[PDB]
This record gives sequence, structure tokens and C-alpha cells, in this order.
Amino acid sequence: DRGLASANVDFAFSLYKQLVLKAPDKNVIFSPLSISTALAFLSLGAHNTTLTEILKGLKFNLTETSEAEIHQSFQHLLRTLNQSSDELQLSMGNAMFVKEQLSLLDRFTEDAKRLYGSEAFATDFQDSAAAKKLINDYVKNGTRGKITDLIKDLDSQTMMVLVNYIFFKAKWEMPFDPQDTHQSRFYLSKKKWVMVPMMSLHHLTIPYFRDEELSCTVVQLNYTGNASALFILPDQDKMEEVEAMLSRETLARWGDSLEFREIGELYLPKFSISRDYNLNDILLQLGIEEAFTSKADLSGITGARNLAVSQVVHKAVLDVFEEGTEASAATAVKITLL
Amino acid sequence: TRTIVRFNRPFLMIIVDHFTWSIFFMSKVTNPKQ
Ligand SMILES: C[C@]12CCC(=O)C=C1CC[C@@H]1[C@@H]2[C@@H](O)C[C@@]2(C)[C@H]1CC[C@]2(O)C(=O)CO
Repeated sequence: DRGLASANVDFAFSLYKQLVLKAPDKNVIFSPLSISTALAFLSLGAHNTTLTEILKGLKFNLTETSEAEIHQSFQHLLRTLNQSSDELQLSMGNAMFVKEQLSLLDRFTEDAKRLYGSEAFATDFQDSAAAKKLINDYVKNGTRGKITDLIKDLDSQTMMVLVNYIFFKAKWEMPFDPQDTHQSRFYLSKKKWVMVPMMSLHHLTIPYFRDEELSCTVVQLNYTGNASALFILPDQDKMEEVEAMLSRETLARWGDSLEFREIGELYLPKFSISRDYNLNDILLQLGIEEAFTSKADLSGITGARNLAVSQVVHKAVLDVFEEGTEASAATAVKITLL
Repeated sequence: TRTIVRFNRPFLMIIVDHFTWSIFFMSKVTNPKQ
């Protein structure tokens, strides 16, 4: 299948490079699929230039696809990801929290439920602390407690918040033995390091590629199921080069070049990292601008040009350990009257 | 003589689904204790 695949991966790496640009030495963790899905959901309500900019910014080719085909593709992906599974836990949900008095088109609420699985929950944003707790509780529930305070500030004049979450919990195909985890150096720079629990595996046959073009080593560690982790280890002082060359083409070349190798020893830290982002700057850099201004056209939501985006926020957490990985994220689109 | 792969400096991690070709999560670890 993989209809959304090319746009979603182009968007992923465009987003990654912009996130790094803001703080080039910080940890990064985000779900591009959560952000793409939240913005596709937003585009369900958008018209005219507001709509064109969102779909173009999500890296779709608007001369060869329709908005209807895009929404149907997200609907199908959501159904695939949420199907019952015993191998791994994977869940994605969408919701809208809306001021009760705001008139919504029946077409919009019906399409949001049918395509994105989104209910519409009456929310009193004038009681801002209560509205924030409710939205954060929805996200906490969807992420099994891992994304706790997605919404920090919430304007009492907010009219609607669109929310996406993703939850991922998987076991390694080849789990690490905690008896082989030992505190070891992690070099923050060539001459500075800290101590971290370093997991290890011995005589491990996995997909491997030494990339001499980008001075990095790539390995694939599978989960149980159809999911895997691709790990890329740049040589010292080659991280910036690898980052600059990230792209759909580079990812495809890596995948095409992996070959099985019996690794003598693999060392991987046990770690947990978290990041939260205000995505306004990056979305504007990607050309999504009218949705934020007083020219916003979200008239597919209400039937009138009476709404505009105020903020898009994202939070994500990644936890890597001997038995597997837990990762979760959520995206919220805050919308005011116009 | 066998290759050693030692993730003891900054690295990238991409969580992918081979079936849907989705990137679920993208990460750079510059400090596991940051
Ligand atoms: C770029 C690619 C192909 C072109 C496209 O529209 C989307 C993607 C992103 C996901 C990639 C995929 C393929 O290359 C196969 C990949 C790498 C997959 C992630 C893991 C993968 O399935 C493999 O590693 C198979 O070897």
C-alpha cells in the first residue's frame, strides 16, 4: 500500500531539520506521524489558500492528488495502526474539544468522526484550568500516562482544540539481558563524558551497513511485529553531516544497503528522553501561514471564516530499555475566534 | 576481528513500520541524561 508514505517521510525529515536548527545540540524526539495526522485533520476544515498551504506543507503534490484521497488515506492508515495485535501495542487517536455554543457544520463533525475517528467533546474554555485538565487527561489516557502536560497555557478565549496522540510499546525481537547492562561512558563531546547504563548483545546477526558516503554506521534492531528501530551512529563530529543529508532518498539508500552481519558486540544505552515544542515557527517556515493570520479560512468547520489557529504544540517521550521500547507523543492545534 | 558497534556518542534512532512505511518517531540522542 504505502500511499501516504512518501509525503509523510518528506515531512518527517523537513521537520527534523527545522527542529534541530532551533537548538542544534539538544536531544530531539518527536512523532512526525502524529503531527502529519493532526494537520491533515485540521485541513479537513480548511478552504482556499489556508487549505492549499497545509497540504503543500505536509509535502503532498496537489496537482496529482485530491484532498478527498488524502483524508481517505489517513482514515485507512489509522484503521491499520489501531487494529488488534498481540505482538505490540500501537494506538493512535484524534479528538476535538469545542466550545458548546460554537456552531459546527454537520458535514465537518461527521467527516471528523468517519475519517479521523474524532468525537467532539463540549469544553468550557472560559474555565481554562478545567479545560486544560480535560484535554491533558485525554492525552494521558491515550498514552498510558506517558504524555502528561501537553497543554501548558490555554487562552480562555480558545474555541476549539484538535488533538492527536500516538502510543507505541514493543518488545525487542532480540532483547538485551539486564545482567549484561553496565555503567559505561557516553561521550557528549570528544573529551567530555557521563556515565550511562550501557546494554549489550553478543554475536548478534542483524542488518548492518557502514555508510562511507556519510561516515556513519547503520543497524536495524527489530521489534516483534512489523516495526523496527533504525539506529544511525555517525563518526565523531559527523553528526551534522548526517543530519544535513537526511532525506527520503538517503533513508531508501540505507534500507537498500543493509546486509546481515554477525556483530561481535553491540552496545546501546538504556535511556529516556522527552521534548516539547511550539511548532508555530517551523510550520510558518514550511509555508503554513494563512491558518495563523486574520486571513485564515477554516470555513469548512463552521460555514464561516470565523476561526484561526493560535498555536500548534507537540510533546514526545522515548524510553529504550532491555525488554523493548516505549514511545508516545501528542499534537494539539489551538484555535480561536477570528 | 568481528565488528563492534558501540553507541557511546550522539546517535539517531528512527522507529519505522515496514508494512505501512511509516516513520512513527524520529530521535537524536545527544545526551541520554539531558
Ligand atoms: C524510504 C521509504 C521508501 C519511499 C517512501 O515513500 C517511504 C519510505 C519511508 C520508510 C522506508 C521506505 C523504504 O526505503 C523501506 C524502509 C527503509 C522504510 C523504513 C524501513 C524500511 O522498510 C526498510 O528498512 C526495508 O529495508
